[PDB]
Amino acid sequence: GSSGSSGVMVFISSSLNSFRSEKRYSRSLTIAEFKCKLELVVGSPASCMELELYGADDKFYSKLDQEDALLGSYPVDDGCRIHVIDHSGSGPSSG
Repeated sequence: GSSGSSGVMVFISSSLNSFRSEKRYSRSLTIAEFKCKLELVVGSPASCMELELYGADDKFYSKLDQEDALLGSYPVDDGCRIHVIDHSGSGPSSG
């Protein structure tokens, strides 16, 4: 245990995965860092994969390009959807 335990529930997705996943991340997690996480979610490189902030009825809003930004400054919230765009691809190689 340690001081610090809170974040925002977002629905992470990926063209690789059929349905969306249920993960959590602090609003202080820099976009750059945030991806570092997805790296384990999509299993792909965060330096390749892209993030997307979709509204409710899957309605893209903005892109999480800003790496020096903190997860929150954007029009997101615990319940939004984070569609991870697998830029890596993968298929024959690796797998």
